[PDB]
This record gives sequence, C-alpha cells and structure tokens, in this order.
Amino acid sequence: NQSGRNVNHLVFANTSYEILGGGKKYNQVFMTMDGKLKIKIDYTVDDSVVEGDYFTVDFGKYIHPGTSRKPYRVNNIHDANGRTIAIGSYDSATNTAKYTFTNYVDIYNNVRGSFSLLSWPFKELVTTDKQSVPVGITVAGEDYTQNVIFNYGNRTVPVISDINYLTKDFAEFTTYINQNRAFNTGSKVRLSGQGFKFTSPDEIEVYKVLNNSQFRDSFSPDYANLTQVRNPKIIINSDGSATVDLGDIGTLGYIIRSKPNTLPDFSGIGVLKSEYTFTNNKNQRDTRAHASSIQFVRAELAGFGGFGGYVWFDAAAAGITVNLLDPTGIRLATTTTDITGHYNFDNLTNGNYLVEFVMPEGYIPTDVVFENGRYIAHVTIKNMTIDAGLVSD
Repeated sequence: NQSGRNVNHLVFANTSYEILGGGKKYNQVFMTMDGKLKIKIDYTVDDSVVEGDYFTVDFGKYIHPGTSRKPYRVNNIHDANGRTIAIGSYDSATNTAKYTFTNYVDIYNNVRGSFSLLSWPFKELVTTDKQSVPVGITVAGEDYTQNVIFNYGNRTVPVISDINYLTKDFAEFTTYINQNRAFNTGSKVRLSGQGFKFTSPDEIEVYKVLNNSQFRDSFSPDYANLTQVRNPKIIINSDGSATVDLGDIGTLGYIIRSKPNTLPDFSGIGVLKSEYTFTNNKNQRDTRAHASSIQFVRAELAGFGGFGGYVWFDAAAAGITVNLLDPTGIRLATTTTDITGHYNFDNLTNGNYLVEFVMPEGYIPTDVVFENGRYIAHVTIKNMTIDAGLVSD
C-alpha cells in the first residue's frame, strides 16, 4: 500500500556523475584509494505533486548508494534552509531508492533543489581492473547512462589485501597470497588491525585457488566455486590479531576470507593489514605486507532507531493524531494512538525530530510547547519514551 502516487513524470531532473578519490587524475574510480562515484541530481517538481507522492531512483545493475559500509541507505532531500522536501528510503532487493514528498510541496510552490549520492559498484559484477562499465541508472523514470572505469589495483605480488565491506559488528577482509606463483615454504600470514579484533578461528576461512582466474580483482571472490581448506591452521593471538599457518605451499595460490570484529566505542581510522612471512625460491626469508584503511562513519554504520509513548486523559486516549515532524516543522509521518492510547514511529535515521500531538478541541497538556491546540515535543534518536497527558481547558 502507498502513501501517494508515482510522480516520476512530474519530477523534472538532470543528472551527472563525478568520479571522486585518488583516481580523479586517471578518469577511474580507484576503489582502494578512497574512490567513489558521486551522482548529482538537479530537480524541479510540478505543483500538482502532493504530500505522500514519490519519485524513484533505480540504481540499475552495476552500482548501489553508499560505499564500503552496510547496510546501504539514501538521505532525505532538503532545501537551502534544511527543510525536508522528501523522505529517502532504499530497498536493497530492487536496488531502488524512493523519495516520498512531505507536506513541503503543499506549503511551497515552484519546488526546486539538488541532492547528491555517494555510490559504489557491486564487486561481484564489476570484477576486473580497468573494466569500463555502462553505469545506467533511472532517475524520475528517465534513464541516464555513462561509462565509468573501475580499478581495484590488484597486483601479481606475494601479498595484497582489501576490505570488501564493513558493518557495525564486523568487516570482511580479503587476502591474496602468492599471485606471482613463486615457490614458497613456511608460509605464515598474520592478520592485524586498529579498531578490529579476532576472537575465534571460525571467523577466518582459507581457500586454495586452482588457477589465477579465481583471484578476482575486486577482492570479492566467487567462494562457492573455490576449494576450501578443511584443516586451516589458525591461531588467535592474545593481542587480538590472528596468524594463518599455510605451511609449505610451493607455487600454490591462496585466498584468505576473514571477518574481524569491530571494537566497541572505537573512533577514528580503522586499519586492516596482512603480513605474509615466508621462505622464497632461493631459501631466503622474506616478508611482504599490505594495509587497508577505512573510515568509521557512525551515521553510515548505525542501524535504525524509533520511539513511542502513551496519550491519556488526566483513561487511554484513542485515535489521537500524532505527527512526526522535522525540526523545521515539516511533517515526515503521521499516525494515531491505538485502543490503548499507544503510538510509535520506527525505522528513523539518527537525529532530531519533533513530536506533534493534535489536541481535541478544548484540551491542554500536562522542553515542550503548546500552540493552537498542538503539543510539540523535541526528540533525539541515536529507543525513547514520549508521553502526553490531556487535561480539560
């Protein structure tokens, strides 16, 4: 069921891409040098659009909003003064963001603006370095396509590693061993990091390649078709690091898929490195290493919050209109109290909201304010209980 109608045909938009990161100079998204695809949308909305109406952004087959951090989300659209024009929600199943217009469009005419999204490719689709992909998206029912070259910087070296993705609890770390296919003995791999911790060998899996084609450049390999080691010699060190003992591998190539835990209340730059120590072709000890850094963006890692409460007559107050507002007074959502006088709003992005309780004619409450039969309370979400007692005037 819908809050409004599909108004793609009523939203007139122009879209463009900007390559960000360390690969700007090369016209490539450098996936290991902070690279990302920025999508910029300038838009006009027809005056016939009302609150609840929505337009869509279909991200197509190759990219998704957000970058390295899951779950993926889109932001609400605002005007120059921070008033919410549309609520943003993302569905991962269809790879589509929907923007539901607020009562802004009913207050203002000639609604104009622009918003931007940071995007990343699907590493299972965009697999190869220097691969030029037709990044085709649909904005307000209108297709936009531009070729974008992606590069992960996969080298035929003893050791290279990358962070596949990051969640609030863990990251997936991909380590490639002996892509150069040199004769190696006494091969040991050490996995360590800042903001990360290993607690069990269960969060590390070891795979053996049949040939170099299984070394996917995107560092998100096809694990279902890789040969997993049944007996991986894994030891969890006291410092929180882990050591994978591959043994005498010869010319064999290995993939290590690890899931290090995030440290609670960690702030700053997360680091994951793989240290590969071994004995080479000519019986000499060698050590190679590679490190990956990642920003712990809290707002892009936090799930979703919500709040609720009871409304009563100082007896439960049923069917009282409760509006969810942004701090500027724009309505984001509406509800009513149930038979027990309970209301709630869930799946809200972190930040500040206003709760508006609509008073029945001739009723008053009892910081908080009361204006023209409307009791407004401030709420911060990072649950929370907000109640309202009703008294006769």
